[PDB]
Amino acid sequence: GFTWDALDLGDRGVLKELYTLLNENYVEDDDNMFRFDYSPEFLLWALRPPGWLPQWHCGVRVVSSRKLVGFISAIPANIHIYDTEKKMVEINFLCVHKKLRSKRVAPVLIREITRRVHLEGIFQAVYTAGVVLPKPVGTCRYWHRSLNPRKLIEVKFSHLSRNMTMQRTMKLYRLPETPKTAGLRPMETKDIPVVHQLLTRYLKQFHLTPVMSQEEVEHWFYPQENIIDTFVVENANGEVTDFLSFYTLPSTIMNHPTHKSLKAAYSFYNVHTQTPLLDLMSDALVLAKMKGFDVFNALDLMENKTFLEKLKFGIGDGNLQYYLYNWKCPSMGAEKVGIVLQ
Repeated sequence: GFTWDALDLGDRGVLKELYTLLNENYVEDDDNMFRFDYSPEFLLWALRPPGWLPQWHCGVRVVSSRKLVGFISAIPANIHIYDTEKKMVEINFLCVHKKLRSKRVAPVLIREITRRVHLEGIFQAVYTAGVVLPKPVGTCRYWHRSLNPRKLIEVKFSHLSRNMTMQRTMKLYRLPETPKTAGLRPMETKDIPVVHQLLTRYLKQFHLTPVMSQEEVEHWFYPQENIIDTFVVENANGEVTDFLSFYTLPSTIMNHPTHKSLKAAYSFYNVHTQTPLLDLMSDALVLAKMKGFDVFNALDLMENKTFLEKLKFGIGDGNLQYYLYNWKCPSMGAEKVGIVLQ
């Protein structure tokens, strides 16, 4: 029969077949043809934060042996909803093999990690999903800004309006070869606590935010070449600053001429002191582009809805929604959502 359990993370041989799963499984595509291709390392950046536990990377193999067919993460967090900071967890990566003809899988594959967590007291859960669910807390929507238009037009991810030449479109979505912000410089190792304290007071204005430690803001922020970026803005002789961050997350491709995948550039967080971030967000586009990216995808967060539309952002394939498992409380607009849980 089946009432299985497992584990997965760290080891090369394992981890690989693991992303193999999500590679051609964890989909959220539509008419077109493409799902989130997951990087070997990236996973570790997300699946291994400070305080993670082995029994939360559940696995599932076919009655046989050499057959992984299911997964689900659950990285430890410390949400902030009501007038309180409830230590909760962020559940993610819930997949099920493709050809699997069993609907009595996830319904157990789900309640399993629920028990596994309810053992450390973390009875509260946090996550988002490319689907609908009864009691939602939020409902954001993705945007863009082609850093390689002729490509999207070439494939089928994006297209030119009515009579828009495959040339003017470019001119429009053009970009300078050098930032228009003086001080923009990659975050050093010693810039960690400066990104912790600077982000804890800032983020400290949203109804739902991920409180982090000097080590956490040290994990989802310190630069890594093919995972996540973060350029701080040091001042003159001092240190005072603001900064931007965008975790790479390329999506697999499909039927195309001879084009490569799709180097994605989703946005993580962005904290400008007082100075308007309408440029802190633009530079990002100049970075993601100068770094060889095809698009900068930014969701909602208060101050996002601002610079968004007043900048080359529009198309919205769909919309991501936020939820809370065992907590009851009122809802808010995108302007209040802080947690950028992938």
